[PDB]
Amino acid sequence: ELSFGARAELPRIHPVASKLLRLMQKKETNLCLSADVSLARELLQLADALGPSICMLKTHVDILNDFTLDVMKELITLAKCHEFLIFEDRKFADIGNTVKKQYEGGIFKIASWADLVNAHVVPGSGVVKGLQEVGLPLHRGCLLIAEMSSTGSLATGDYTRAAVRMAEEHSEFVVGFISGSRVSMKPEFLHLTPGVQLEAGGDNLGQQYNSPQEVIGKRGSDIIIVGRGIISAADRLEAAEMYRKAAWEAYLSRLG
Amino acid sequence: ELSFGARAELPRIHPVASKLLRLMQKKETNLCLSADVSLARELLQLADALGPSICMLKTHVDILNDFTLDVMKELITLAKCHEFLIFEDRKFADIGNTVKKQYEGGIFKIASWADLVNAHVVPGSGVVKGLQEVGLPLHRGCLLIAEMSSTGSLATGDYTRAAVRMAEEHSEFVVGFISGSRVSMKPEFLHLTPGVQLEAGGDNLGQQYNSPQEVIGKRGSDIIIVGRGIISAADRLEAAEMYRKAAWEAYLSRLG
Ligand SMILES: O=C(O)c1cc(=O)[nH]c(=O)n1[C@@H]1O[C@H](COP(=O)(O)O)[C@@H](O)[C@H]1O
Ligand SMILES: O=C(O)c1cc(=O)[nH]c(=O)n1[C@@H]1O[C@H](COP(=O)(O)O)[C@@H](O)[C@H]1O
Repeated sequence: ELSFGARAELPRIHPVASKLLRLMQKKETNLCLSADVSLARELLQLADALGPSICMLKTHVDILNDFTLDVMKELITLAKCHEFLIFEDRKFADIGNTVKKQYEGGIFKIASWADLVNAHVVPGSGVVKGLQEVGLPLHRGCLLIAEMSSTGSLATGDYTRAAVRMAEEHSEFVVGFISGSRVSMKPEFLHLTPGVQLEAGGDNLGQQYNSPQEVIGKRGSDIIIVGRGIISAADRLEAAEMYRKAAWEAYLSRLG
Repeated sequence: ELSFGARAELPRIHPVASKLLRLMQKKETNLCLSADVSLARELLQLADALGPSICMLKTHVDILNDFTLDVMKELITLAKCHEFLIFEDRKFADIGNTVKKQYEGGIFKIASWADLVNAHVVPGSGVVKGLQEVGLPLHRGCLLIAEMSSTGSLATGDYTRAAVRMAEEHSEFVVGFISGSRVSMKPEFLHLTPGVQLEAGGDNLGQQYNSPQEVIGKRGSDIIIVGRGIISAADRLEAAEMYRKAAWEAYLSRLG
Protein backbone atom coordinates (compact mmCIF):
# COMPACT_ATOMS: atom_id res chain seq x y z
CA GLU A 1 0.00 0.00 0.00
CA LEU A 2 1.28 3.50 -0.98
CA SER A 3 0.93 6.84 0.85
CA PHE A 4 -1.35 9.52 -0.64
CA GLY A 5 1.83 11.39 -1.72
CA ALA A 6 3.16 8.33 -3.63
CA ARG A 7 -0.29 7.63 -5.17
CA ALA A 8 -0.21 11.26 -6.49
CA GLU A 9 2.76 10.18 -8.71
CA LEU A 10 1.32 6.91 -10.12
CA PRO A 11 1.75 6.61 -13.93
CA ARG A 12 -2.03 6.37 -14.64
CA ILE A 13 -3.06 9.06 -12.06
CA HIS A 14 -5.56 11.68 -13.27
CA PRO A 15 -4.34 15.29 -12.76
CA VAL A 16 -7.33 16.14 -10.50
CA ALA A 17 -6.65 13.02 -8.35
CA SER A 18 -2.92 13.94 -8.21
CA LYS A 19 -3.69 17.53 -7.04
CA LEU A 20 -6.05 16.13 -4.36
CA LEU A 21 -3.62 13.41 -3.12
CA ARG A 22 -0.74 15.94 -2.90
CA LEU A 23 -2.77 18.41 -0.74
CA MET A 24 -4.10 15.50 1.43
CA GLN A 25 -0.47 14.53 2.20
CA LYS A 26 0.70 18.17 2.65
CA LYS A 27 -2.15 19.12 5.05
CA GLU A 28 -2.59 15.68 6.76
CA THR A 29 -6.31 15.64 5.91
CA ASN A 30 -8.55 13.03 4.26
CA LEU A 31 -11.74 14.85 5.38
CA CYS A 32 -14.36 16.10 2.90
CA LEU A 33 -16.81 18.58 4.47
CA SER A 34 -20.40 18.04 3.25
CA ALA A 35 -21.45 21.73 3.34
CA ASP A 36 -25.19 20.97 3.52
CA VAL A 37 -26.42 24.54 4.17
CA SER A 38 -28.95 26.83 2.44
CA LEU A 39 -27.17 30.22 2.98
CA ALA A 40 -24.26 31.36 0.83
CA ARG A 41 -22.84 33.29 3.83
CA GLU A 42 -22.79 30.11 5.98
CA LEU A 43 -21.25 28.08 3.09
CA LEU A 44 -18.45 30.66 2.66
CA GLN A 45 -17.85 31.12 6.43
CA LEU A 46 -17.55 27.29 6.82
CA ALA A 47 -15.24 27.06 3.75
CA ASP A 48 -12.94 29.79 5.17
CA ALA A 49 -12.79 28.49 8.79
CA LEU A 50 -12.62 24.74 7.96
CA GLY A 51 -10.55 25.13 4.74
CA PRO A 52 -7.23 24.30 6.49
CA SER A 53 -8.79 21.09 7.99
CA ILE A 54 -10.28 19.62 4.75
CA CYS A 55 -9.05 18.13 1.46
CA MET A 56 -12.43 18.80 -0.22
CA LEU A 57 -15.68 20.71 0.19
CA LYS A 58 -18.76 18.91 -1.16
CA THR A 59 -21.70 21.05 -2.32
CA HIS A 60 -25.34 20.59 -3.18
CA VAL A 61 -25.65 23.81 -5.23
CA ASP A 62 -29.40 23.06 -5.78
CA ILE A 63 -30.23 23.52 -2.02
CA LEU A 64 -28.58 27.01 -1.84
CA ASN A 65 -31.41 29.55 -1.52
CA ASP A 66 -29.17 32.46 -2.71
CA PHE A 67 -26.95 30.69 -5.29
CA THR A 68 -25.19 32.97 -7.79
CA LEU A 69 -22.09 32.31 -9.89
CA ASP A 70 -20.40 35.08 -7.79
CA VAL A 71 -20.90 32.85 -4.68
CA MET A 72 -18.99 30.08 -6.53
CA LYS A 73 -16.22 32.59 -7.48
CA GLU A 74 -15.84 33.40 -3.74
CA LEU A 75 -15.78 29.63 -2.92
CA ILE A 76 -13.01 29.09 -5.54
CA THR A 77 -10.98 31.93 -3.92
CA LEU A 78 -11.20 30.05 -0.57
CA ALA A 79 -10.46 26.65 -2.24
CA LYS A 80 -7.28 28.14 -3.79
CA CYS A 81 -6.26 29.91 -0.57
CA HIS A 82 -6.71 26.95 1.77
CA GLU A 83 -5.99 24.23 -0.88
CA PHE A 84 -9.09 22.01 -1.19
CA LEU A 85 -11.12 20.65 -4.14
CA ILE A 86 -14.77 21.55 -4.80
CA PHE A 87 -17.02 18.50 -5.37
CA GLU A 88 -20.62 19.12 -6.54
CA ASP A 89 -22.60 16.04 -5.38
CA ARG A 90 -25.10 16.32 -8.28
CA LYS A 91 -25.43 12.56 -8.84
CA PHE A 92 -25.96 12.84 -12.58
CA ALA A 93 -28.25 9.95 -13.56
CA ASP A 94 -29.81 10.64 -16.98
CA ILE A 95 -29.02 9.72 -20.59
CA GLY A 96 -25.69 11.07 -21.90
CA ASN A 97 -27.31 13.75 -24.12
CA THR A 98 -29.17 15.26 -21.13
CA VAL A 99 -26.38 15.12 -18.51
CA LYS A 100 -23.94 17.00 -20.81
CA LYS A 101 -26.37 19.99 -20.71
CA GLN A 102 -27.06 19.63 -16.94
CA TYR A 103 -23.27 19.70 -16.30
CA GLU A 104 -22.26 22.61 -18.59
CA GLY A 105 -25.35 24.81 -18.71
CA GLY A 106 -28.46 26.08 -16.99
CA ILE A 107 -28.21 28.55 -14.07
CA PHE A 108 -25.55 26.56 -12.15
CA LYS A 109 -22.87 26.06 -14.89
CA ILE A 110 -21.50 23.28 -12.62
CA ALA A 111 -18.50 22.39 -14.87
CA SER A 112 -17.26 26.04 -14.67
CA TRP A 113 -16.50 25.78 -10.89
CA ALA A 114 -16.62 22.09 -9.74
CA ASP A 115 -13.29 20.18 -9.77
CA LEU A 116 -15.29 16.95 -9.23
CA VAL A 117 -18.84 15.75 -9.89
CA ASN A 118 -20.37 12.30 -9.46
CA ALA A 119 -22.71 10.06 -11.42
CA HIS A 120 -24.91 7.03 -10.87
CA VAL A 121 -24.02 4.07 -13.14
CA VAL A 122 -27.63 2.76 -13.48
CA PRO A 123 -28.23 4.45 -16.94
CA GLY A 124 -25.18 2.68 -18.44
CA SER A 125 -21.88 4.17 -19.63
CA GLY A 126 -23.61 6.87 -21.76
CA VAL A 127 -23.92 8.92 -18.53
CA VAL A 128 -20.09 9.00 -18.27
CA LYS A 129 -19.60 9.59 -22.04
CA GLY A 130 -22.00 12.58 -21.91
CA LEU A 131 -20.32 14.14 -18.85
CA GLN A 132 -16.74 13.51 -20.13
CA GLU A 133 -17.52 15.49 -23.39
CA VAL A 134 -17.88 18.63 -21.18
CA GLY A 135 -15.50 17.58 -18.37
CA LEU A 136 -12.44 16.40 -20.36
CA PRO A 137 -11.96 19.77 -22.18
CA LEU A 138 -12.45 21.56 -18.81
CA HIS A 139 -9.81 19.25 -17.12
CA ARG A 140 -12.42 17.99 -14.60
CA GLY A 141 -12.84 14.64 -12.83
CA CYS A 142 -15.81 12.39 -12.02
CA LEU A 143 -16.64 9.90 -9.25
CA LEU A 144 -18.95 6.91 -9.88
CA ILE A 145 -21.42 5.87 -7.17
CA ALA A 146 -20.50 2.21 -6.55
CA GLU A 147 -22.11 1.83 -3.07
CA MET A 148 -24.58 4.01 -1.11
CA SER A 149 -24.88 4.62 2.68
CA SER A 150 -28.71 4.50 2.80
CA THR A 151 -30.99 1.68 3.99
CA GLY A 152 -32.25 -0.47 1.09
CA SER A 153 -29.46 0.63 -1.31
CA LEU A 154 -29.52 -1.57 -4.48
CA ALA A 155 -25.84 -0.65 -5.18
CA THR A 156 -24.50 -4.10 -4.17
CA GLY A 157 -22.99 -7.22 -5.81
CA ASP A 158 -23.07 -7.06 -9.65
CA TYR A 159 -24.11 -3.33 -9.53
CA THR A 160 -20.93 -2.38 -7.59
CA ARG A 161 -18.81 -4.55 -9.99
CA ALA A 162 -20.42 -2.73 -12.98
CA ALA A 163 -19.49 0.68 -11.43
CA VAL A 164 -15.84 -0.44 -10.97
CA ARG A 165 -15.66 -1.71 -14.61
CA MET A 166 -17.21 1.55 -15.93
CA ALA A 167 -14.62 3.60 -13.92
CA GLU A 168 -11.62 1.50 -14.99
CA GLU A 169 -12.79 1.81 -18.71
CA HIS A 170 -13.15 5.67 -18.46
CA SER A 171 -9.96 6.46 -16.46
CA GLU A 172 -9.29 9.62 -18.57
CA PHE A 173 -12.21 11.25 -16.66
CA VAL A 174 -13.31 8.95 -13.78
CA VAL A 175 -10.93 9.39 -10.81
CA GLY A 176 -12.70 7.24 -8.20
CA PHE A 177 -15.84 6.26 -6.35
CA ILE A 178 -18.45 7.11 -3.84
CA SER A 179 -18.38 3.84 -1.88
CA GLY A 180 -18.56 2.40 1.65
CA SER A 181 -15.24 0.56 1.21
CA ARG A 182 -12.32 -0.05 -1.14
CA VAL A 183 -14.07 -1.43 -4.29
CA SER A 184 -11.16 -1.08 -6.82
CA MET A 185 -7.76 -2.77 -6.33
CA LYS A 186 -6.18 -0.06 -8.59
CA PRO A 187 -4.48 2.57 -6.35
CA GLU A 188 -4.99 5.36 -8.97
CA PHE A 189 -8.70 5.47 -7.93
CA LEU A 190 -9.98 7.48 -4.95
CA HIS A 191 -12.56 6.02 -2.52
CA LEU A 192 -14.80 8.63 -0.81
CA THR A 193 -17.19 7.39 1.89
CA PRO A 194 -20.26 9.28 3.18
CA GLY A 195 -22.47 8.02 6.03
CA VAL A 196 -19.79 8.88 8.64
CA GLN A 197 -20.16 9.97 12.28
CA LEU A 198 -18.09 9.26 15.41
CA GLU A 199 -21.20 7.90 17.24
CA ALA A 200 -23.40 4.96 16.15
CA GLY A 201 -26.77 5.88 14.64
CA GLY A 202 -28.60 7.14 11.57
CA ASP A 203 -31.34 9.59 10.61
CA ASN A 204 -35.14 9.27 10.19
CA LEU A 205 -34.88 8.93 6.35
CA GLY A 206 -32.60 5.90 5.82
CA GLN A 207 -29.11 7.38 6.48
CA GLN A 208 -26.79 4.92 8.28
CA TYR A 209 -23.51 5.95 10.01
CA ASN A 210 -20.17 4.20 10.45
CA SER A 211 -17.07 5.63 12.17
CA PRO A 212 -13.92 6.98 10.47
CA GLN A 213 -11.92 4.09 12.00
CA GLU A 214 -14.37 1.56 10.48
CA VAL A 215 -14.54 3.06 6.96
CA ILE A 216 -10.86 4.18 6.54
CA GLY A 217 -9.13 1.60 8.77
CA LYS A 218 -11.20 -1.62 8.38
CA ARG A 219 -13.01 -1.00 5.01
CA GLY A 220 -9.95 0.61 3.31
CA SER A 221 -11.56 3.83 1.97
CA ASP A 222 -9.47 7.01 1.43
CA ILE A 223 -11.67 10.00 2.37
CA ILE A 224 -14.59 10.49 4.80
CA ILE A 225 -17.52 12.73 3.76
CA VAL A 226 -19.12 14.31 6.87
CA GLY A 227 -22.20 16.58 6.93
CA ARG A 228 -24.35 16.82 10.09
CA GLY A 229 -21.60 15.37 12.37
CA ILE A 230 -19.80 18.70 11.72
CA ILE A 231 -22.55 21.08 10.46
CA SER A 232 -24.99 20.52 13.42
CA ALA A 233 -22.19 20.85 16.05
CA ALA A 234 -21.81 24.19 17.89
CA ASP A 235 -18.05 24.48 17.17
CA ARG A 236 -17.78 23.28 13.53
CA LEU A 237 -13.97 23.91 13.49
CA GLU A 238 -13.32 21.62 16.50
CA ALA A 239 -15.75 19.04 15.04
CA ALA A 240 -13.86 19.14 11.69
CA GLU A 241 -10.54 18.67 13.56
CA MET A 242 -11.93 15.62 15.46
CA TYR A 243 -13.06 14.05 12.12
CA ARG A 244 -9.75 14.98 10.40
CA LYS A 245 -7.63 13.43 13.19
CA ALA A 246 -9.82 10.28 13.24
CA ALA A 247 -9.63 9.73 9.45
CA TRP A 248 -5.90 10.62 9.24
CA GLU A 249 -4.82 8.23 12.05
CA ALA A 250 -7.00 5.41 10.58
CA TYR A 251 -5.17 5.97 7.25
CA LEU A 252 -1.69 5.99 8.90
CA SER A 253 -2.44 2.74 10.85
CA ARG A 254 -3.33 0.88 7.58
CA LEU A 255 0.04 1.99 5.97
CA GLY A 256 2.17 0.60 8.87
CA GLU B 1 -58.35 -3.57 -19.43
CA LEU B 2 -59.97 -0.17 -18.62
CA SER B 3 -59.98 3.11 -20.61
CA PHE B 4 -58.01 6.08 -19.25
CA GLY B 5 -61.37 7.64 -18.22
CA ALA B 6 -62.36 4.54 -16.18
CA ARG B 7 -58.86 4.27 -14.62
CA ALA B 8 -59.32 7.93 -13.47
CA GLU B 9 -62.17 6.66 -11.21
CA LEU B 10 -60.41 3.61 -9.64
CA PRO B 11 -60.81 3.43 -5.83
CA ARG B 12 -57.03 3.62 -5.12
CA ILE B 13 -56.27 6.27 -7.83
CA HIS B 14 -54.06 9.19 -6.73
CA PRO B 15 -55.67 12.62 -7.38
CA VAL B 16 -52.77 13.68 -9.68
CA ALA B 17 -53.11 10.43 -11.71
CA SER B 18 -56.92 10.95 -11.87
CA LYS B 19 -56.52 14.55 -13.17
CA LEU B 20 -54.05 13.32 -15.82
CA LEU B 21 -56.16 10.32 -16.93
CA ARG B 22 -59.31 12.52 -17.24
CA LEU B 23 -57.55 15.10 -19.52
CA MET B 24 -55.92 12.25 -21.55
CA GLN B 25 -59.43 10.85 -22.26
CA LYS B 26 -60.98 14.33 -22.87
CA LYS B 27 -58.24 15.49 -25.31
CA GLU B 28 -57.43 12.04 -26.90
CA THR B 29 -53.74 12.45 -26.05
CA ASN B 30 -51.23 10.16 -24.31
CA LEU B 31 -48.25 12.25 -25.53
CA CYS B 32 -45.78 13.87 -23.10
CA LEU B 33 -43.62 16.55 -24.78
CA SER B 34 -39.99 16.45 -23.56
CA ALA B 35 -39.36 20.23 -23.80
CA ASP B 36 -35.55 19.87 -24.00
CA VAL B 37 -34.71 23.52 -24.80
CA SER B 38 -32.36 26.05 -23.17
CA LEU B 39 -34.52 29.23 -23.78
CA ALA B 40 -37.58 30.15 -21.69
CA ARG B 41 -39.19 31.83 -24.76
CA GLU B 42 -38.91 28.60 -26.80
CA LEU B 43 -40.22 26.52 -23.83
CA LEU B 44 -43.29 28.80 -23.50
CA GLN B 45 -43.93 29.03 -27.29
CA LEU B 46 -43.82 25.18 -27.51
CA ALA B 47 -46.07 24.83 -24.42
CA ASP B 48 -48.67 27.22 -25.93
CA ALA B 49 -48.67 25.79 -29.50
CA LEU B 50 -48.44 22.08 -28.51
CA GLY B 51 -50.54 22.36 -25.30
CA PRO B 52 -53.75 21.12 -27.01
CA SER B 53 -51.85 18.03 -28.38
CA ILE B 54 -50.22 16.86 -25.08
CA CYS B 55 -51.28 15.39 -21.73
CA MET B 56 -48.01 16.49 -20.10
CA LEU B 57 -44.97 18.70 -20.59
CA LYS B 58 -41.71 17.30 -19.18
CA THR B 59 -39.01 19.80 -18.11
CA HIS B 60 -35.34 19.76 -17.24
CA VAL B 61 -35.40 23.08 -15.33
CA ASP B 62 -31.59 22.77 -14.77
CA ILE B 63 -30.83 23.23 -18.55
CA LEU B 64 -32.90 26.48 -18.88
CA ASN B 65 -30.25 29.25 -19.32
CA ASP B 66 -32.80 31.94 -18.23
CA PHE B 67 -34.82 30.06 -15.58
CA THR B 68 -36.81 32.23 -13.17
CA LEU B 69 -39.83 31.33 -11.02
CA ASP B 70 -41.81 33.79 -13.23
CA VAL B 71 -41.08 31.52 -16.26
CA MET B 72 -42.68 28.65 -14.23
CA LYS B 73 -45.71 30.90 -13.42
CA GLU B 74 -46.21 31.49 -17.19
CA LEU B 75 -45.83 27.72 -17.87
CA ILE B 76 -48.52 26.99 -15.22
CA THR B 77 -50.85 29.54 -16.95
CA LEU B 78 -50.43 27.54 -20.21
CA ALA B 79 -50.80 24.15 -18.40
CA LYS B 80 -54.12 25.35 -16.87
CA CYS B 81 -55.34 26.92 -20.18
CA HIS B 82 -54.55 23.88 -22.41
CA GLU B 83 -54.97 21.21 -19.63
CA PHE B 84 -51.66 19.34 -19.25
CA LEU B 85 -49.52 18.39 -16.25
CA ILE B 86 -45.97 19.63 -15.64
CA PHE B 87 -43.41 16.87 -14.96
CA GLU B 88 -39.88 17.91 -13.83
CA ASP B 89 -37.56 15.04 -14.88
CA ARG B 90 -35.13 15.71 -11.99
CA LYS B 91 -34.40 12.02 -11.26
CA PHE B 92 -33.92 12.51 -7.53
CA ALA B 93 -31.34 9.90 -6.46
CA ASP B 94 -29.86 10.91 -3.07
CA ILE B 95 -30.56 10.08 0.58
CA GLY B 96 -34.00 11.11 1.86
CA ASN B 97 -32.68 14.02 3.96
CA THR B 98 -30.99 15.58 0.89
CA VAL B 99 -33.76 15.06 -1.73
CA LYS B 100 -36.36 16.76 0.53
CA LYS B 101 -34.27 19.99 0.30
CA GLN B 102 -33.56 19.55 -3.45
CA TYR B 103 -37.33 19.18 -4.09
CA GLU B 104 -38.67 22.07 -1.93
CA GLY B 105 -35.83 24.58 -1.89
CA GLY B 106 -32.87 26.11 -3.68
CA ILE B 107 -33.48 28.46 -6.61
CA PHE B 108 -35.80 26.08 -8.54
CA LYS B 109 -38.43 25.40 -5.79
CA ILE B 110 -39.47 22.40 -7.94
CA ALA B 111 -42.35 21.29 -5.64
CA SER B 112 -44.02 24.77 -6.00
CA TRP B 113 -44.72 24.27 -9.76
CA ALA B 114 -44.20 20.56 -10.73
CA ASP B 115 -47.30 18.31 -10.61
CA LEU B 116 -44.96 15.30 -11.03
CA VAL B 117 -41.30 14.51 -10.35
CA ASN B 118 -39.40 11.23 -10.62
CA ALA B 119 -36.83 9.34 -8.57
CA HIS B 120 -34.32 6.55 -9.01
CA VAL B 121 -34.90 3.61 -6.63
CA VAL B 122 -31.18 2.70 -6.22
CA PRO B 123 -30.77 4.58 -2.85
CA GLY B 124 -33.64 2.56 -1.29
CA SER B 125 -37.06 3.75 -0.13
CA GLY B 126 -35.64 6.71 1.88
CA VAL B 127 -35.53 8.65 -1.44
CA VAL B 128 -39.35 8.30 -1.67
CA LYS B 129 -39.89 8.98 2.07
CA GLY B 130 -37.83 12.20 1.81
CA LEU B 131 -39.67 13.45 -1.29
CA GLN B 132 -43.14 12.49 0.06
CA GLU B 133 -42.57 14.69 3.20
CA VAL B 134 -42.59 17.76 0.83
CA GLY B 135 -44.83 16.32 -1.92
CA LEU B 136 -47.75 14.93 0.14
CA PRO B 137 -48.59 18.31 1.81
CA LEU B 138 -48.24 19.99 -1.64
CA HIS B 139 -50.64 17.41 -3.22
CA ARG B 140 -47.94 16.25 -5.69
CA GLY B 141 -47.15 12.90 -7.31
CA CYS B 142 -43.95 10.95 -8.05
CA LEU B 143 -42.84 8.44 -10.73
CA LEU B 144 -40.24 5.75 -9.97
CA ILE B 145 -37.68 4.87 -12.66
CA ALA B 146 -38.18 1.11 -13.12
CA GLU B 147 -36.53 0.78 -16.59
CA MET B 148 -34.35 3.16 -18.65
CA SER B 149 -34.09 3.64 -22.45
CA SER B 150 -30.26 3.93 -22.55
CA THR B 151 -27.70 1.31 -23.65
CA GLY B 152 -26.21 -0.58 -20.67
CA SER B 153 -29.11 0.31 -18.31
CA LEU B 154 -28.83 -1.74 -15.06
CA ALA B 155 -32.59 -1.18 -14.38
CA THR B 156 -33.53 -4.80 -15.27
CA GLY B 157 -34.70 -7.99 -13.50
CA ASP B 158 -34.64 -7.67 -9.67
CA TYR B 159 -34.02 -3.87 -9.93
CA THR B 160 -37.27 -3.35 -11.90
CA ARG B 161 -39.15 -5.64 -9.42
CA ALA B 162 -37.76 -3.55 -6.50
CA ALA B 163 -39.03 -0.32 -8.19
CA VAL B 164 -42.54 -1.84 -8.58
CA ARG B 165 -42.58 -2.98 -4.89
CA MET B 166 -41.41 0.48 -3.72
CA ALA B 167 -44.19 2.16 -5.80
CA GLU B 168 -46.94 -0.21 -4.62
CA GLU B 169 -45.81 0.37 -0.92
CA HIS B 170 -45.87 4.24 -1.33
CA SER B 171 -49.13 4.61 -3.34
CA GLU B 172 -50.13 7.78 -1.36
CA PHE B 173 -47.39 9.62 -3.35
CA VAL B 174 -46.07 7.33 -6.15
CA VAL B 175 -48.48 7.39 -9.13
CA GLY B 176 -46.48 5.35 -11.65
CA PHE B 177 -43.26 4.64 -13.46
CA ILE B 178 -40.74 5.64 -16.02
CA SER B 179 -40.45 2.31 -17.85
CA GLY B 180 -40.14 0.79 -21.33
CA SER B 181 -43.24 -1.38 -20.80
CA ARG B 182 -46.07 -2.21 -18.40
CA VAL B 183 -44.18 -3.28 -15.21
CA SER B 184 -47.11 -3.15 -12.69
CA MET B 185 -50.33 -5.18 -13.12
CA LYS B 186 -52.19 -2.59 -10.93
CA PRO B 187 -54.15 -0.24 -13.27
CA GLU B 188 -53.94 2.69 -10.75
CA PHE B 189 -50.26 3.16 -11.82
CA LEU B 190 -49.20 5.19 -14.88
CA HIS B 191 -46.50 3.90 -17.28
CA LEU B 192 -44.55 6.65 -19.10
CA THR B 193 -42.02 5.59 -21.76
CA PRO B 194 -39.17 7.74 -23.12
CA GLY B 195 -36.84 6.61 -25.92
CA VAL B 196 -39.60 7.06 -28.55
CA GLN B 197 -39.35 8.04 -32.24
CA LEU B 198 -41.32 6.99 -35.34
CA GLU B 199 -38.08 5.89 -37.12
CA ALA B 200 -35.57 3.26 -35.91
CA GLY B 201 -32.32 4.60 -34.46
CA GLY B 202 -30.63 6.15 -31.44
CA ASP B 203 -28.21 8.95 -30.59
CA ASN B 204 -24.41 8.99 -30.17
CA LEU B 205 -24.60 8.85 -26.31
CA GLY B 206 -26.56 5.61 -25.67
CA GLN B 207 -30.18 6.68 -26.37
CA GLN B 208 -32.23 3.90 -28.07
CA TYR B 209 -35.59 4.50 -29.82
CA ASN B 210 -38.71 2.39 -30.18
CA SER B 211 -41.94 3.40 -31.93
CA PRO B 212 -45.22 4.48 -30.28
CA GLN B 213 -46.91 1.34 -31.69
CA GLU B 214 -44.20 -0.86 -30.09
CA VAL B 215 -44.20 0.75 -26.59
CA ILE B 216 -47.98 1.53 -26.26
CA GLY B 217 -49.41 -1.31 -28.36
CA LYS B 218 -47.00 -4.27 -27.88
CA ARG B 219 -45.29 -3.33 -24.53
CA GLY B 220 -48.52 -1.98 -22.89
CA SER B 221 -47.24 1.42 -21.66
CA ASP B 222 -49.68 4.38 -21.25
CA ILE B 223 -47.80 7.55 -22.32
CA ILE B 224 -44.96 8.26 -24.76
CA ILE B 225 -42.29 10.84 -23.84
CA VAL B 226 -40.86 12.45 -27.01
CA GLY B 227 -38.06 15.06 -27.18
CA ARG B 228 -35.94 15.38 -30.35
CA GLY B 229 -38.52 13.52 -32.55
CA ILE B 230 -40.66 16.67 -32.05
CA ILE B 231 -38.18 19.43 -30.96
CA SER B 232 -35.72 18.94 -33.88
CA ALA B 233 -38.54 18.80 -36.50
CA ALA B 234 -39.20 22.00 -38.49
CA ASP B 235 -42.95 21.98 -37.69
CA ARG B 236 -43.14 20.93 -34.01
CA LEU B 237 -46.99 21.15 -34.01
CA GLU B 238 -47.40 18.69 -36.91
CA ALA B 239 -44.72 16.43 -35.35
CA ALA B 240 -46.61 16.49 -32.00
CA GLU B 241 -49.87 15.61 -33.83
CA MET B 242 -48.11 12.67 -35.61
CA TYR B 243 -46.87 11.32 -32.23
CA ARG B 244 -50.25 11.97 -30.52
CA LYS B 245 -52.20 10.10 -33.23
CA ALA B 246 -49.67 7.20 -33.18
CA ALA B 247 -49.80 6.79 -29.36
CA TRP B 248 -53.60 7.27 -29.18
CA GLU B 249 -54.44 4.65 -31.87
CA ALA B 250 -51.94 2.17 -30.32
CA TYR B 251 -53.82 2.64 -27.00
CA LEU B 252 -57.28 2.23 -28.64
CA SER B 253 -56.21 -0.95 -30.53
CA ARG B 254 -54.88 -2.58 -27.29
CA LEU B 255 -58.31 -1.73 -25.69
CA GLY B 256 -60.26 -3.22 -28.66
O1 LIG C 1 -22.58 11.32 -2.86
C1 LIG C 1 -22.70 11.53 -1.61
O2 LIG C 1 -21.86 12.23 -1.00
C2 LIG C 1 -23.66 10.69 -0.82
C3 LIG C 1 -23.73 9.34 -1.15
C4 LIG C 1 -24.25 8.44 -0.23
O3 LIG C 1 -24.15 7.20 -0.43
N1 LIG C 1 -24.76 8.87 0.94
C5 LIG C 1 -24.72 10.16 1.30
O4 LIG C 1 -25.13 10.49 2.43
N2 LIG C 1 -24.27 11.15 0.39
C6 LIG C 1 -24.30 12.60 0.69
O5 LIG C 1 -23.35 12.88 1.73
C7 LIG C 1 -23.94 13.72 2.74
C8 LIG C 1 -24.18 12.94 4.03
O6 LIG C 1 -24.40 13.94 5.02
P1 LIG C 1 -24.60 13.57 6.57
O7 LIG C 1 -25.52 12.37 6.75
O8 LIG C 1 -25.17 14.84 7.15
O9 LIG C 1 -23.20 13.34 7.15
C9 LIG C 1 -25.25 14.24 2.16
O10 LIG C 1 -25.06 15.53 1.52
C10 LIG C 1 -25.64 13.21 1.12
O11 LIG C 1 -26.34 13.84 0.04
O1 LIG D 1 -37.29 10.19 -17.15
C1 LIG D 1 -37.06 10.39 -18.38
O2 LIG D 1 -37.89 11.02 -19.06
C2 LIG D 1 -35.99 9.62 -19.12
C3 LIG D 1 -35.79 8.28 -18.81
C4 LIG D 1 -35.10 7.45 -19.69
O3 LIG D 1 -35.11 6.21 -19.49
N1 LIG D 1 -34.59 7.93 -20.83
C5 LIG D 1 -34.77 9.21 -21.19
O4 LIG D 1 -34.33 9.59 -22.29
N2 LIG D 1 -35.43 10.12 -20.33
C6 LIG D 1 -35.63 11.53 -20.71
O5 LIG D 1 -36.54 11.63 -21.81
C7 LIG D 1 -36.03 12.51 -22.82
C8 LIG D 1 -35.71 11.75 -24.10
O6 LIG D 1 -35.53 12.74 -25.11
P1 LIG D 1 -35.31 12.32 -26.65
O7 LIG D 1 -34.28 11.22 -26.82
O8 LIG D 1 -34.94 13.59 -27.39
O9 LIG D 1 -36.66 11.90 -27.22
C9 LIG D 1 -34.76 13.15 -22.27
O10 LIG D 1 -35.03 14.46 -21.74
C10 LIG D 1 -34.34 12.22 -21.16
O11 LIG D 1 -33.73 12.98 -20.11
